[PDB]
Amino acid sequence: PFGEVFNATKFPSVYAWERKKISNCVADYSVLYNSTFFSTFKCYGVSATKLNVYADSFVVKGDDVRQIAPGQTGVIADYNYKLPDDFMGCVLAWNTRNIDATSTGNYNYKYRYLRHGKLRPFERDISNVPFSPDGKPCTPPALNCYWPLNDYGFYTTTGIGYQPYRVVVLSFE
Amino acid sequence: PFGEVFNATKFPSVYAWERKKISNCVADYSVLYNSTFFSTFKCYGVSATKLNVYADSFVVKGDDVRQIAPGQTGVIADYNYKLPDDFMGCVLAWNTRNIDATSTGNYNYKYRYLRHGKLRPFERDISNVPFSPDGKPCTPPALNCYWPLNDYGFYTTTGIGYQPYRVVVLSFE
Amino acid sequence: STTEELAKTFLETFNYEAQELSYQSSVASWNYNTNITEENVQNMNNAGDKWSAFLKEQSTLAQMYPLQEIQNLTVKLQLQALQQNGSSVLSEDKSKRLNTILNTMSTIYSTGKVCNPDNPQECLLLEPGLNEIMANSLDYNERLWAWESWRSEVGKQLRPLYEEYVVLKNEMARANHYEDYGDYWRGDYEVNGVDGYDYSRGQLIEDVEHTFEEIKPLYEHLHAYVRAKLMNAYPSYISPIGCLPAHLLGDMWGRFWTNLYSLTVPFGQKPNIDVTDAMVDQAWDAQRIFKEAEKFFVSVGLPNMTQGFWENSMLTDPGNVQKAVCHPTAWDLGKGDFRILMCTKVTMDDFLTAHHEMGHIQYDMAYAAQPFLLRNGANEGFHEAVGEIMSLSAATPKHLKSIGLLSPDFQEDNETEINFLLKQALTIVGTLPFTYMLEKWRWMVFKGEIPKDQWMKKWWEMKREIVGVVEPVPHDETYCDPASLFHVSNDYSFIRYYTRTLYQFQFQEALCQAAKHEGPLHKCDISNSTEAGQKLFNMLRLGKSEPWTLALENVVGAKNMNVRPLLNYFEPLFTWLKDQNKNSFVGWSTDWSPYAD
Amino acid sequence: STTEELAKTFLETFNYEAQELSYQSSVASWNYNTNITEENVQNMNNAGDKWSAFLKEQSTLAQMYPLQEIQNLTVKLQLQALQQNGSSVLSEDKSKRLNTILNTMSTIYSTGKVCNPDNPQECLLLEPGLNEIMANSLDYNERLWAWESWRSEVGKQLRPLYEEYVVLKNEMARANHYEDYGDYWRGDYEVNGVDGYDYSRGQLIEDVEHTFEEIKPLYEHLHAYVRAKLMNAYPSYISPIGCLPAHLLGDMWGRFWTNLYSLTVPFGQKPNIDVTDAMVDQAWDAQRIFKEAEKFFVSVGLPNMTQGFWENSMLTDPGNVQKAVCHPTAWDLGKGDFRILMCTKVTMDDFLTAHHEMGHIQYDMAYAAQPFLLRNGANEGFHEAVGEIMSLSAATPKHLKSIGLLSPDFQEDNETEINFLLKQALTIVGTLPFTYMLEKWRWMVFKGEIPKDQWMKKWWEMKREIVGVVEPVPHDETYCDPASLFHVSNDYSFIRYYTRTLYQFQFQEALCQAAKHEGPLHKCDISNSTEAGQKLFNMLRLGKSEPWTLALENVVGAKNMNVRPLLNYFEPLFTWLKDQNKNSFVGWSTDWSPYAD
Ligand SMILES: CC(=O)N[C@@H]1[C@@H](O)[C@H](O)[C@@H](CO)O[C@@H]1O
Ligand SMILES: CC(=O)N[C@@H]1[C@@H](O)[C@H](O)[C@@H](CO)O[C@@H]1O
Ligand SMILES: CC(=O)N[C@@H]1[C@@H](O)[C@H](O)[C@@H](CO)O[C@@H]1O
Ligand SMILES: CC(=O)N[C@@H]1[C@@H](O)[C@H](O)[C@@H](CO)O[C@@H]1O
Ligand SMILES: CC(=O)N[C@@H]1[C@@H](O)[C@H](O)[C@@H](CO)O[C@@H]1O
Ligand SMILES: CC(=O)N[C@@H]1[C@@H](O)[C@H](O)[C@@H](CO)O[C@H]1O
Ligand SMILES: [Cl-]
Ligand SMILES: [Cl-]
Ligand SMILES: [Zn+2]
Ligand SMILES: [Zn+2]
Repeated sequence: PFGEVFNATKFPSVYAWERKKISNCVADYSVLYNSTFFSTFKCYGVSATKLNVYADSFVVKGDDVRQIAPGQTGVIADYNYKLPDDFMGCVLAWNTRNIDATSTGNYNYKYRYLRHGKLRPFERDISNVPFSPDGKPCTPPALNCYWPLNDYGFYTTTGIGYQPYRVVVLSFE
Repeated sequence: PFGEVFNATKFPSVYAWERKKISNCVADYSVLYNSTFFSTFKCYGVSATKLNVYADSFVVKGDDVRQIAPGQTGVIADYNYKLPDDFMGCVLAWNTRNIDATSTGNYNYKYRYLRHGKLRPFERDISNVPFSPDGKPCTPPALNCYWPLNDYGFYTTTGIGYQPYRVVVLSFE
Repeated sequence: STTEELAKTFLETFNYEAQELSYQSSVASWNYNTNITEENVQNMNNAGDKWSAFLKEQSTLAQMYPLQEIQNLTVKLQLQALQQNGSSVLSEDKSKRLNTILNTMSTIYSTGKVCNPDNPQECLLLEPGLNEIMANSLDYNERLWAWESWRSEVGKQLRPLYEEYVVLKNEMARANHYEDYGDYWRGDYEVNGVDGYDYSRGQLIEDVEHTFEEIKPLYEHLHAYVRAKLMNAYPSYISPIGCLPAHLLGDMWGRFWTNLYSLTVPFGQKPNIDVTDAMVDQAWDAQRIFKEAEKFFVSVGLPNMTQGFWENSMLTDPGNVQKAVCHPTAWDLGKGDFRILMCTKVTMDDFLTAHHEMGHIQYDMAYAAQPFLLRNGANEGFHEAVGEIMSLSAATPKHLKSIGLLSPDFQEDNETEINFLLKQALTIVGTLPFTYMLEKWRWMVFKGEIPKDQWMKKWWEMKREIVGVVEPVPHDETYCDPASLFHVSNDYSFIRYYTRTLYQFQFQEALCQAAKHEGPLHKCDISNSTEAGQKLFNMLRLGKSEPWTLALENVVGAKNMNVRPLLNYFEPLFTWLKDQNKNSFVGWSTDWSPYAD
Repeated sequence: STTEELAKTFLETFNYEAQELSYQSSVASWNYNTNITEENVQNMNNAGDKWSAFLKEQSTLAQMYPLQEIQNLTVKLQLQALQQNGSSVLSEDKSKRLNTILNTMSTIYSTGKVCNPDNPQECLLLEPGLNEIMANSLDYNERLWAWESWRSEVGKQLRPLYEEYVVLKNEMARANHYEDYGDYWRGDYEVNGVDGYDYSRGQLIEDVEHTFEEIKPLYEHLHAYVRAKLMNAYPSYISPIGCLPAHLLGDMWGRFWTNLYSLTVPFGQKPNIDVTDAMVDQAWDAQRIFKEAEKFFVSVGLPNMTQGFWENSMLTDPGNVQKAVCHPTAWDLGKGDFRILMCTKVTMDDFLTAHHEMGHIQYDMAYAAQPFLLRNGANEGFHEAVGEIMSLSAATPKHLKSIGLLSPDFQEDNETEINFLLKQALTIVGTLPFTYMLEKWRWMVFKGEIPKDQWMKKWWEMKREIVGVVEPVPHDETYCDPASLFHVSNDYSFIRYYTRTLYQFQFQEALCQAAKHEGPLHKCDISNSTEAGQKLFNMLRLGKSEPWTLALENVVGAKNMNVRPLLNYFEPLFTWLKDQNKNSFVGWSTDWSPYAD
């Protein structure tokens, strides 16, 4: 039931990425291999078939797509979606300017840019609490209080690295 | 009667230069104008015509030719042949390597290299008397006594400045 | 968390918010310049207002972090940049009024017109009206008329406004702990903390004045030759030991001698370098002009233009029905969106213009990955300097050959080369004493060194002394001649034109050296030389990131502006000059004027 | 009449007579060295006897003039040079015998042949036969053969004669109030009475060695680097710590590593700096070389060669039927008769040599202006340095390009630079230890410090210690390896080649300063520099009329020889050699032997 994932009319914001569990099924993966539809198709495990899985959906910026690999400096890796060090399967990205961007600006896609400490692999931070770099409760418009969640702002006219990319991460156990 | 001076088979040594008197005669002079044969043609008078003379002949080496002119510093002008400071006509000279020089060495041409005082203009010293720098009659092989006439030695292979040059001095009155 | 930790988090929040407002600001501003509708001027203002209001709000907040509590250039530099206080340091009314002045000076120079006394039904603007006259007219009096009119109508109008402008602007700079507004402007060249790479504000004057002495000999000779030439076009109007009448110099001010070429050309017999007609012969469209420019830059190992550039750029004027502003520009909108707006005609000048403009884009692209606040040329003199470089290599007879534009049989005889070089000097050398002089006055006016009652008296004294140029009509303090030039009455520092001009030759020489070029520096072509690109990209990628001194040393290998490469370029012309002037007077009398008396 | 008075007249007389005799001697000497006929060896002897006798007859008469009573320095030096006792200071038998030793040694050397163990009919002379083998073979055994045959045949022959030559030449030395023949030769460099410009005999040893210490690090690396390379050429014949085997160094003795270029070239895919192939390909001839080198000296301001030079010089081998001595020589016969004797081959070394030789001639012309007795190089080393100055400029890729031996498009980078500096090093730097070591042995022998039963032992000890070279087979005292060199067995001081190479770069550093040269010293070509020409000529025309110390100071600003210039010239290569050498031993053990096996 993979088409129910790639081709889902809407995608999650990275910070609130979705995990869809797939078990008791058989897949060819041929539906994937052959396709210039995919800008990034990088596996971190193998390239065969066994007919047996987790599918993680979300949207990031072209330039962010690199952060969805083991290792990687961060911000999207650091605070949003972290892949594990060794352990892995595949990662699929693709350009969605025509769907997820407008000539006016599209700001529905959120990401988190502030947090006390990075995430653990596959951890998920859904909270939206005002932030101060030394703990302590916060009440904006105050100085040094900020909202940890930022809006992406995807426009047709931007460069490729600033265009929205629907990403799907496949995980194997 | 010029082609009897230049064109003379033989020419004398400087110290023993000859003078030919020229009176009652017409010379066109074109015999000298129309010539790239002459390596030196300096006139301290002019370069014109009246159809009207003394010709002095002698052989000197290339670099000695420059002393055959009013003023002039030493040895050929000093002890051999001196032109008067003002008073002048023309001085012609030409390279005679193939006539007065032999690839084996030609020493017939002499010059005076030691004299008890500079010559006045047009003077001529013919003596072969042994020289002493403080009076004193001489007898070789005694020390501080020298025979004052040296040979040139004109080889075919020397530099231009060491090659022999026939020179004829014309004077007008 | 310290002050430095609280600063990074503050800056980060800025960059992200700035990206959006600024992107919106730019796109709106672009759509305007490309689609002049009343709905668009409404939008450009909309987005420009938010983005400006935001900056103010942010700077005021940024001032709540002291920058000498930070041992970290990168962040220290960002925080400092955001600390553009503004005229917000002044009171409510000294800010509204100043902006009033700023706007009125602007609108006067832009709308100012003068009318033919012999035919008052025809009133001419600067562009294209008066400007056309100043470039092409051979009639001394017509020329005199335009010149005087402009300074006599719009000049006198700007006089009072400019006076108050100077007081109001000075207070601001004082309140920001600068000596004067001049000192404020010199600030752009300043560097604090790095050692040897440091540069003070005053060191600029020093380095300008020292470097300018080494220019006089060349200029004096250029001057002397053109004087002789002009004597022929206006016999009896000009003295062979005097200054050059200010209104005979090729344009409204004599900022450039370019249009004097027709009557100063050394070898009038020799034909074109102009490939204008060679380009048409092959039905070349804009697509080819830029693809070529692009091919030029790829040749030195730099990247293709972005797909978005080809998709979103405006390469040709739509004419009427959707009209646009047509001045050639390179746009850096943000979000990796680069584009050029240029009403491409098919001339050689435009082919070359593309190479300048696309230099900018290449620069802008290189420094994209830098922090938002740090994306810009190393100083005000850098962007254009990179621009001119590209124009220089493209125009070499070697390069036009390579492209398949110059006839491969055309050889470089001693005459076509002096011709061209003179054309170069008429613009490049000609403008340097004028530019120095202009700021010299400006700077001194802001220090108080030139009193109100001697503004014009001191201007013309300096135009005579420094520039070799004289007023054809005398001017009392009712005038304000300097402000009759765009940059003055529109509040832009003018020294960038000098410092750049030298930078660009420093760049060239060092880039050509990197590129093993054999002949005179002026025939150079960095095309196909990747190691040049690398030497250039090394500073191109820096942006405003590290001090311009290091940025320069990256490309040239020296920490300062050196005039020596500039001379080198014009060395074969300088010799010709010295000899052409064998029996001409070289220098001028500050005393002779054309109105005399 | 006084004294200084009576002296002049005598000199004048000596002069005019000397010229005549000395010309007849040379023109004799020449006709022999270009036509070895029976009647010519006769004549060459004759005039040369009538000339030496003359000087002897005049030397005695010179002594009759109390020089330390004369106040004109010009005449005193002339008088002083004429006061020379020479070798006639020995007895009757000890003079004919010495002259017989000298002659026999000369003839054993020039007539030596080796014949193949596998061919009693093929025999090879040193030139060309053996020499070709040494310059070109890649065969260990062939080279071993040639090297050893030579020292076994000619070398052993010479041994007895050399021993008796030592004794007789020492006897003459001491009779002329000198420590030994070593000290005698060291005399050339001596200056007495000038203050701050004096130089003592034993001061040269001090200086050569002081200065040689500084050359060690550079030579050491060069060595290391060439050792590695020779290991690839001769797999398994060389220890990575051993001295280089003496039959592998490119010529018969390892005087020059020049022929090791092809197997040591740093970056062999680069366009060759050895323009030999270029020259052959363009079908250059001897005429072209010399006519080309003449053009070089004209370009700096010096005269052409003389009509006589072209008519009379021997620039090629006549072949067989008319046989000559091919040793390149620069002849100054007298009476402005200059020529070069050279059997020019179309190679790069000959191209360079032509310049060197013509360098000598140009020096000789320059000081033709001098009193007969003063017509020479400032010291034995000045002439050789002058030769090499030229050779320095002509070998630059810059200059090869200019003559068209390198493509006009040839582009200089750091790899071509290293290739060039390496090739230069192989010749220039690599001769230094060889030369220094050759002389020291001789010096020590003359001083008595070395006994007959240790002659070869100490040579080979010093070859190992100082030069890092080892005999491929062991050599008992039947051998006399030094005598296998032309200079040893033909009685010529060697240290000149050492001093020469210092002065060389000293001169060049000053000359390129004059030519307003930009970058590093190794990139300087003085061509077209009338300024540089002028400087050189100014010290050229002085001849021997000045102490070399002052003469040198007037060119370069230094009382003594200085190694700094050489070191700067090679720096880029030194730095590169250090890094190239990071994976190998730098230095050597004196204990490894190719025969201890
Ligand atoms: C005999 C001698 O050597 N005299 C020279 C003389 O030839 C020369 O003209 C003069 C120029 O200064 O110097 C000397 O006096
Ligand atoms: C330690 C240092 O000097 N460099 C860092 C730099 O890596 C980083 O980009 C910046 C954060 O904005 O902080 C510091 O400047
Ligand atoms: C003027 C004077 O007394 N000097 C002369 C000098 O000119 C001459 O060339 C030299 C040669 O004997 O002797 C003296 O040095
Ligand atoms: C003046 C000079 O010294 N150079 C000449 C040059 O003029 C001449 O064209 C050439 C041909 O024989 O010979 C010499 O190089
Ligand atoms: C060594 C060198 O660079 N020679 C150049 C030569 O190449 C050039 O063509 C000539 C003409 O101006 O002048 C110079 O002598
Ligand atoms: C704290 C910070 O923002 N610094 C980053 C850091 O993520 C990175 O590891 C380092 C590379 O040296 O420098 C900056 O790009
Ligand atoms: Cl003005
Ligand atoms: Cl040996
Ligand atoms: Zn521009
Ligand atoms: Zn030599």
